[PDB]
Amino acid sequence: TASEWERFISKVEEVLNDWKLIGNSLGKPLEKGIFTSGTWEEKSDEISFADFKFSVTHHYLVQESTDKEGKDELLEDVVPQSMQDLLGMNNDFPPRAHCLVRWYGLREFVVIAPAAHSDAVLSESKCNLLLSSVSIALGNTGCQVPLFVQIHHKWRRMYVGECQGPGVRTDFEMVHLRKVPNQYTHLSGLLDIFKSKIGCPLTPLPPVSIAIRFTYVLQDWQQFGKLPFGACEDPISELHLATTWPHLTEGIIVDNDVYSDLDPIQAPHWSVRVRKAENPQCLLGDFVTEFFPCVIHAAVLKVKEEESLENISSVKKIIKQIISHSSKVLHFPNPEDKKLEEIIHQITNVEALIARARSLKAKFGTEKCEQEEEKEDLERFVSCLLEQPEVLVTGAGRGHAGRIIHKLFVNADFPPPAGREFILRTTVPRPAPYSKALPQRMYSVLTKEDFRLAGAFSSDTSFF
Amino acid sequence: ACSIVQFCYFQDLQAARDFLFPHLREEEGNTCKTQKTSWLQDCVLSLSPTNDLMVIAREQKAVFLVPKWKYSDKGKEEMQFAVGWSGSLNVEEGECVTSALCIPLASQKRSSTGRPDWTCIVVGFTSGYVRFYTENGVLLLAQLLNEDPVLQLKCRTYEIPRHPGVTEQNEELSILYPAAIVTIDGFSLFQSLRACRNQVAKAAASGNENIQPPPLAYKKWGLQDIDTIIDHASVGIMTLSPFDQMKTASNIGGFNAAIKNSPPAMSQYITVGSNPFTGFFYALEGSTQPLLQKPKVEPATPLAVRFGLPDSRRHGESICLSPCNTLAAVTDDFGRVILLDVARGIAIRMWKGYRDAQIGWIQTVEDLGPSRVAQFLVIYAPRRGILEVWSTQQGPRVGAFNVGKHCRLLYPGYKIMGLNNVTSQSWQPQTYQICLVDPVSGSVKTVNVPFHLALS
Repeated sequence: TASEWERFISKVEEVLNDWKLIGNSLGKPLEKGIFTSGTWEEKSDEISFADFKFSVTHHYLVQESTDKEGKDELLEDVVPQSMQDLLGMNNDFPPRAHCLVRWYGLREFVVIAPAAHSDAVLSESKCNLLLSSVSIALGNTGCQVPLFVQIHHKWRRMYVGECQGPGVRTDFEMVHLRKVPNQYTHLSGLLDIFKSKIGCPLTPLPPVSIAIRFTYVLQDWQQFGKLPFGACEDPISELHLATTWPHLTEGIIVDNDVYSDLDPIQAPHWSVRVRKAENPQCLLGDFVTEFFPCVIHAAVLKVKEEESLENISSVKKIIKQIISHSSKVLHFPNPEDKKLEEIIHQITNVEALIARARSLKAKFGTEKCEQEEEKEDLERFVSCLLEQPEVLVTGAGRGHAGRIIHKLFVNADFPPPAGREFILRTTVPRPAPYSKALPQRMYSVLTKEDFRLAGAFSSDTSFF
Repeated sequence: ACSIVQFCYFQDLQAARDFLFPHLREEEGNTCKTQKTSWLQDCVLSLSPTNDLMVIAREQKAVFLVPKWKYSDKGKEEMQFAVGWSGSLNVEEGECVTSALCIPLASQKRSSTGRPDWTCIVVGFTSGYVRFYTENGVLLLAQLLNEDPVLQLKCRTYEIPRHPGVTEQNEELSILYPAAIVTIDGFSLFQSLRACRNQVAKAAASGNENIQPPPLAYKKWGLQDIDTIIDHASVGIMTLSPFDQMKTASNIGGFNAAIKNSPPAMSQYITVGSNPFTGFFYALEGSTQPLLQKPKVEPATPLAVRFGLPDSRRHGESICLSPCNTLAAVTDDFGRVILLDVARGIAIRMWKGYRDAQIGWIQTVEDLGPSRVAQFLVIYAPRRGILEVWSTQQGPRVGAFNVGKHCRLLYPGYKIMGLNNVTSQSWQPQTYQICLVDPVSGSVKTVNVPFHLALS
């Protein structure tokens, strides 16, 4: 045989068998923030059946599996690992992750994408051929890791994928549109869509658990031989405030075209993400640049003077590193411009960091407070946002640390959230009452111009 | 354990062979050998689902076989078909048959006994004629839809739902044309056949004068963007969820695509053949009113293929739907069989090593949701002479039997016509799912598969 479609299928079997993804897996439940504090490894490969070239990219999270004496213990009832992980709640909304990791809450996932670029599957027949090949691949090898196929363009980021297990299939599908009927902008319409797609004949259903998250963006901020140091424009650009409802239940509140309970002040958890303005023209990373030996040492002491009160405690080590790095090159015949560029980059990074620190303290007024124990709380809250782009707020909006954030928003209850994220989960016996009870999961993000739904719906292959 | 049991013996089939093959009908020890049966694989066959009649037509000659219960030496009234009628059906010159059908008709008299009124015979010819005979052979109705040859005939009857979720589809009869789809409402057939039979019976005795032949329902769909079509299956009417509606609209359109606030119902057909290999047709239901000697009747609605599986070198040759109407099995000329999920248009499992194979389905209900029903795919390889029982989708080969190389696997796919809900559960007679007819033993057998094996 080995026709072009079969050739593609055989090549996919090879790409999956070489990576040893075949067989069952059993690990440990993921703790909180593993997606963030952990790291993600990746492996690529290339495949092309007739003309079209595809890039197979497998992404996976590091797992320090300690016990290996277990001889792959298997039970009569074994629902796939990814199937259970569909229902995880500890790692909702990771600050940084792949789109599929954020959307489906997955840990290990392969993707078959158009190799290089300038290639896009558009017609429905080609996407259906690719998905058929994927389904036959997983059926033949026995791999349980979800597989995905990029469709439409690259900038639209549409994927369709399947996961398979003994007697169980899971379909990862996604819709991305700009405009919908106004009956889809609240939770009730989303719940109706969820339960309509479920389509279980057992009309009595348990309530669907819902995770609500809102996103607000604030841009306006309202109000001799001396080296000139300082940043003309504001080095920060925008402040992002995310309000998170971690676990609710259907019917506990309402959200429709009339009555809503989604008040940001009542969010039990408050998180803050900041944005850094591009090209923060400073005065000290350019003054010396205009002359690119004497001006190499000026900043060393100048920078030190400004951070004597700030005490960033990074420049000192970086200066010692520069000193050692220059120890043997500061004299090499005809000194090259490489060092000049390296010290320029170090100086501009340090000065930008200290400018942003000052700007942050000035926006949140750490010293604009009489209470030593609160002004200190504020100073420790500030400067922590500079390293990681996500910090918690004490006492949500009720606390004094969050009270200032509340006052800036008021001085600008809260401006319409530029992005709302909903997460719905349920466990029902689809598609017939004599079938297994499987978990259906749906993620939705709504913006002013974007409307994305990503759903993982399960069905029983054995008794449908 | 799986097992196949014999249930009928032909009284005499050599007579039917001799009638349909006149040329077929003492030596000095000449080596006479290489004797095989291919005339059964050449003929058009049909056996009624209720085991009431048999149609076997070769080129333009059709033998009708009728049962007869005979007391054997032990007193058992064993079932034995005996030629009931045999004659030519060609009215024009050069006219040849292309298909045959035996439809039992349910009784309106609320007869608790297992006696359907009669088994109508629906035949399609190369000239473009559809003709309806009775069991005796009397001609009842003759209709010409299109001048092109009649390719296939598929009848849809009534089936009780497995669980509350299962919906119901209208009773229908469809006629496949080279590049056209013709559908006849089953209710119109039920209201015309009876009448015609009553008039003929009354004409036989009362002397009822000839009656102006009433036209039937007739909706001709003009198929498109297809090069060669061999078989078809009527998936029928379906409804879309808002999620599905948005998905399909997004894919068909793009970013600037709009969404309607009233999802339309679309009848789905599937067509195998060449260029493309498989094509999925969707037609707007209720958009065009059904129309009521001329092949030039205006087509009801043009029909263009929305999507399919483009395989030019591939040439499909058959397609059969699962009892639950969720899976289809398609055979190609590369000697391979594929299984498709009709609700998604993708393939699930593709078996290999099956040239000129024949497909069938067996549904088994867990004797006690209501019951853990289970479907099993049957694959008959004639060259190897083997009969295989596969799972509905994935699972080991449940059974494998060695039968003759010249058998035939019959899978009607319908039940007693004209029944409705209350009549079905009140009482129903026996109806089979598949049969295996054998020339060497001149017999008809059935396959039984227990449900428990599925648990594995």
